[PDB]
Amino acid sequence: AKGSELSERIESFVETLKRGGGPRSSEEMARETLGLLRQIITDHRWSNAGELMELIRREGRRMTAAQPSETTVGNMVRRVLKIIREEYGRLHGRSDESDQQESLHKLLTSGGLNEDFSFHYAQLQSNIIEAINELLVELEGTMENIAAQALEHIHSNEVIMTIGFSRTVEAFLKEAARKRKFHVIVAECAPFCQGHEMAVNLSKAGIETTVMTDAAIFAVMSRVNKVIIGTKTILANGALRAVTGTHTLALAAKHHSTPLIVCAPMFKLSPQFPNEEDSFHKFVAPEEVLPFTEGDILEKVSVHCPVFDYVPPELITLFISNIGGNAPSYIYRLMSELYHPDDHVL
Amino acid sequence: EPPPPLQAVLVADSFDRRFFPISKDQPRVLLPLANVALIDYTLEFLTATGVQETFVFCCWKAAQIKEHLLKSKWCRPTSLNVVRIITSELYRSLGDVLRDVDAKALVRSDFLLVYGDVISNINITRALEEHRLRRKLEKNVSVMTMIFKESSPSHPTRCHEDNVVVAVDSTTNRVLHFQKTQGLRRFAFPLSLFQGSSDGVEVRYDLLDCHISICSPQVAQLFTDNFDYTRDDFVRGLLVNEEILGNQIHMHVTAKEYGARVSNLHMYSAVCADVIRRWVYPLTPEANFTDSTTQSCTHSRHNIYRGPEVSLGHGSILEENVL
Amino acid sequence: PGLSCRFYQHKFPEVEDVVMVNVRSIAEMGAYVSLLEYNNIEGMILLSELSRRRIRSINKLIRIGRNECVVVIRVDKEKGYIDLSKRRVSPEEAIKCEDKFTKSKTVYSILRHVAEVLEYTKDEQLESLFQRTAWVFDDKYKRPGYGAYDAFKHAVSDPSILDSLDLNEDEREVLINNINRRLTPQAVKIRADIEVACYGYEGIDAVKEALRAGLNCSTENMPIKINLIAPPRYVMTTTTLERTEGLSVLSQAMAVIKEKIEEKRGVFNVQMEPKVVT
Amino acid sequence: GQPHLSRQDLTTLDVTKLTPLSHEVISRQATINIGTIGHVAHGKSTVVKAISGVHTVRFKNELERNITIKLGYANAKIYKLDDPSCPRPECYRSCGSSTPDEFPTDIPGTKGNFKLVRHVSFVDCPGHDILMATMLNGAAVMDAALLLIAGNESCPQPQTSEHLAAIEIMKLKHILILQNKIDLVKESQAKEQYEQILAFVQGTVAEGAPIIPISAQLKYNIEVVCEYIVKKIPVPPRDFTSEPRLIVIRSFDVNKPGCEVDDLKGGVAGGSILKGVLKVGQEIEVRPGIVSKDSEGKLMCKPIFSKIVSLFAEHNDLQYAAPGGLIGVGTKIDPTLCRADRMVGQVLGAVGALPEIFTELEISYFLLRRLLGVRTEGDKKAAKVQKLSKNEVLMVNIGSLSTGGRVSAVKADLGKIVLTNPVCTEVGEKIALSRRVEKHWRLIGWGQIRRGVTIKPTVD
Repeated sequence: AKGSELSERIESFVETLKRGGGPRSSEEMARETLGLLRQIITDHRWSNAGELMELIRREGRRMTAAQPSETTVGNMVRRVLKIIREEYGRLHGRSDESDQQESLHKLLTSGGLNEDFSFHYAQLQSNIIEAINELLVELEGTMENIAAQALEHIHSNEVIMTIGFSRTVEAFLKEAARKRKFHVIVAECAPFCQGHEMAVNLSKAGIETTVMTDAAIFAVMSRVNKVIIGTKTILANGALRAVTGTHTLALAAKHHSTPLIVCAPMFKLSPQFPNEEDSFHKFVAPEEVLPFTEGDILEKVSVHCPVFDYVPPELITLFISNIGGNAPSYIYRLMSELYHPDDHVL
Repeated sequence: EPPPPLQAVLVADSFDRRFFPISKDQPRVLLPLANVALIDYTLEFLTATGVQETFVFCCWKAAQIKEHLLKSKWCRPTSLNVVRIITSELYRSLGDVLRDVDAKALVRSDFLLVYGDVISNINITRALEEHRLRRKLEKNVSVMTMIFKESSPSHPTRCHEDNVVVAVDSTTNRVLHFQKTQGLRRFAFPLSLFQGSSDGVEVRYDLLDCHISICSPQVAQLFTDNFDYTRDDFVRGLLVNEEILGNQIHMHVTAKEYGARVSNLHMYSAVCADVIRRWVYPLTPEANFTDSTTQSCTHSRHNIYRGPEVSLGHGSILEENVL
Repeated sequence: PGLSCRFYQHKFPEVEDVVMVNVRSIAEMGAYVSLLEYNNIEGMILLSELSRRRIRSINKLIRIGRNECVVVIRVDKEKGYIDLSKRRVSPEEAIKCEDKFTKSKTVYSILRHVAEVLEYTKDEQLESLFQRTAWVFDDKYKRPGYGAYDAFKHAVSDPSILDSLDLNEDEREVLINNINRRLTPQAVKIRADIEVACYGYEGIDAVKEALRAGLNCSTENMPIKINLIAPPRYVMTTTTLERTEGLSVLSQAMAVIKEKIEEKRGVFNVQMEPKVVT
Repeated sequence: GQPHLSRQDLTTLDVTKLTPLSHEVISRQATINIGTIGHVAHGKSTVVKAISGVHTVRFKNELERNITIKLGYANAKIYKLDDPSCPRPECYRSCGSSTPDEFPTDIPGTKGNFKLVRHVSFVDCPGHDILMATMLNGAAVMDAALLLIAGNESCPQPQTSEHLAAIEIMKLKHILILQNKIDLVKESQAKEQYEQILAFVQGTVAEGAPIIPISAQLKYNIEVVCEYIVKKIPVPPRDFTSEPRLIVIRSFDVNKPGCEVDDLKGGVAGGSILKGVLKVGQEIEVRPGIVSKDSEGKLMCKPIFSKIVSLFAEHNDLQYAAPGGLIGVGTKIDPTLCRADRMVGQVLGAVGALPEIFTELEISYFLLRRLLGVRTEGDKKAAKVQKLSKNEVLMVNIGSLSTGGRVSAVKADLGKIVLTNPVCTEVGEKIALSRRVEKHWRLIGWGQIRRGVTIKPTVD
């Protein structure tokens, strides 16, 4: 019953991550990961917090290795680990938290920490489940919270440039368009021309929208007042793992000193630095770039189709999340209060 | 009346000597392509496309095939694709396998017919839906849907041995004539194709044979009735005898998905090159779709896949497409 | 029209009483909500009583237009102030509150439809109707909300409960009609697909005997029907207003069919287990 | 079980007294077989339709298998008018098998009630599978022939030589020639066509045969055909005393979808009876029954034991069945084993009175070298018959029992044939061979079963 269904659901989730993913959005990915972790906490037998953390880490390692580019799963796993740590520290008699967990000059000078998760508390599970339910409730409204800040960053008759299809950015722009008039220019983001769809929906809302290929980004940037983009991942230093062609857009914006605003929720923040790991880009089949019907020309030509682009934090002006606006220089703090440094490597 | 779970008939024996003498000590379906056996590629394709029951028919070196399959990912209780291995020493052709399928009444509805050396990432849902709709509109008329891939005739994955030319009614994607162009310099098409369809009789030479079929049980019934029948014999006999029996063969052409059959060493080299260069994504060497600890690797620049515990000498250069 | 009435008799809730509310506005001290079970009276979910952990913005956990289960922590009938807490609500209490609210809303919908049929135009008429029918059961069973729904459920199959009321002829007729229309349990169909075949000398006789042996295991109020789909695959179908024992009865009907057919050197298999078909 | 026909009683039944002209048997089922060796588009089917009316077939499958091989049958009752005033052949009349044994005259022949005389069955095949069906086994496939030549063309048409070669190879001594489609033919044209016909059949088996001109579409001179069936065609000798045997040709699952449990029926197996009489309630064995393979892939056969629930002959219900037509035995076998003609190629007989089950045969074949009665137009090698080769799939036709076979070895003239499915036969039986020339199976020789590999029928 418990195991026979939990293991089956874990296998189904891992297999879906490995091959496809469907039309699932990032919010859906986070919600399903949170449900999986909640069922793991409830169903599996763990005595103390240490065993529960080890089991959660073991499941999260497999879930992450299923698809490294899907960082939302790892983000949710680390969020649950931090929640477990916070609840255990609250029940272990440590008074205030979320400050001594992170390495700090003041904490280092005035003492330290000696972690121990061996003790057993019967009320730990209920507290953890309540915290996870709060996390899910916050997820149900993060998009609305982000969209509610639309009128504070768009003025009348403004030209806004966007790339790809981002549902968060679409909701942001649609909320802004209710009281304001502005012109949106969408780059198609080849080869997966999702921007086309982004242009259709914005056209159904009455927004004056324009479609153009990625080759015209620099040419049109001279007449663009603001840039609003989504992202797939926000790295620990404020960098972006966005759709391909976003680095070029950021460079073009930096040339004209056009502000670049990233509308991304809290669960897209990943504590992984862009050191290396050779697992950043996601290379899909080269059928999208060069068709198979080319012929013998394909036997001596190396075709590469990266999906994601790395945007350094220097080219980003502002991060708009469900908690408000932040500079890329503050992202580190949002790391420390969301994830524990010991949980960075699952 | 929902259709039963999709089933597949996998033929683990090629029933020819196209890999002699390499096949003297190893079955073709166990030859490693990019360090992964071909039957693993076929089983992964079947599982991904949504096949819930698979019948693997092994004749040549069936013991080795069974031993490899039992340790595979698809013979685990957690697998949604139940693999059942049927072995017999009286198999000499695909006709024998299909006659035994009919005798055992294994399949009740449309199933997938593939060989054990087919590398593909094709999702068969659209073709299966078209096949079911055709069989619903016209009862027991269309009996088989072959899967083809758009390609240029000059592509390296098109050997002269397996090259085919198809005369097709483009309005309904119905195969009217099927021919093999091995050793030919002038392709002849009977005028009887131009009888009913006065507009679309497209002669296509741009179709690459993926050797994947969606077959109704009528295919097995006809193989039993015509005991002298390979798949090409069945197709030719069905197209010739359309007057006596009103059966039809249709085709589905995919352009964005990869599919090929490793039927010789030239095709083996071409398919391995395509696999290394991510043409069959997500079936890439680093994806570890076989779920094996010894077949994991990291994918660096220039399609260079490096496994664990690999020592590289000083000054060594891996240019590109190296696993 | 805009006819409305309290779900219960008492006009105000009590402390430590989980209630259903609808968030209406966001303020400084907390979220201004309306109590759904008490004719939409104003209440405030305090910002302090919102989460056990520290919370930076009320919008993190509160969305306008979303229902909530909150425990009352302070009532001032004079000023009209009701203070609600979300932190103190346990998940089991939330489930109980949801079930109670569903039952009370069903009863309220029944009574409102009755009033609309009777062309009631003022809230006083609806309050009187609630006094006659629902709250009488509520304070007879000493269980607000639960009692009225339980008494209404006791009807349909037993209209003897609805005669001690002081209703009129039209009121009683309309109440009976609405309760039977919106409260009569429906019938679910349970279907299973099995395989029965005999390759011995008995042949079709053994299969028919096993099928009839499994067919006779049917309760009078619950018929069991067995039909051929296509040999050796047959279908067993039943229609029952209640489902669990129907699934169970199909289960050991399959068991006895299997036992009988295997007694006669037959072969038995199950294609699809009993399942509720729409 | 059906009114207005002669009563059949098992208690008042004796096998020794039974004769092909018995009134009780003829009243319900055909007793003699007259194969029609004609050609499509020449009235081959139209003649049979005119003679025997229009059939409906009690049981039919949704999918027809081996339609180009199936040996179709058509029953026709032929009656004689007892009034001497009515001139011949108008006294002889053909009708369906559902008619009562006597009906009043429908013509002004000054009274006289028609009386049943004989019941015939037309063995018609869409091709020439009749040839190797009956060419060496003999059995009781038929004892007459109906050679058909149309009138619009000029004898001999390129489709006639094969028919005459067939008539010769079948060793049939009783042949009647029916000149069809002569209605739109001048008298001189008909006379010269008859002269050409007699020149073509000169020195052949069709020497002393009628050349009766008929019109199938307008039903002209059919009574002459009935008269020559009565007189020219002799009564064949049949053996009603031995244990019954039936070669299964058809097989149906009669249970309609969504039927009640009490309405379930067994498997109806149509077939042809060779020697003996089948009785309702008789224990029967069908061989090789269930053929399966072991885990390693070893053939095993379990004969199916059952009881005759009922017997059918076209639309008539029988109590005892005798050779001379297509009899459908409704039995107690599960419909799973008898659905969609899945029992074709099995022998159904009395318990313990069936031949041995063979998987391989060692035959002494005499290979033909040119197709019988074929005009070699242009391609001289097209009509040539190549020698037997290894791994070649032939079509072994032991009587009405069709089965495939792969030639495994040939030494000088002893060929080993590995049958696709095991079949019931005995050592020393006459078999024939066929080869897929193009779009068809054509006879290429015959032989004798010198030896063979047998399989022990496991019984539980």
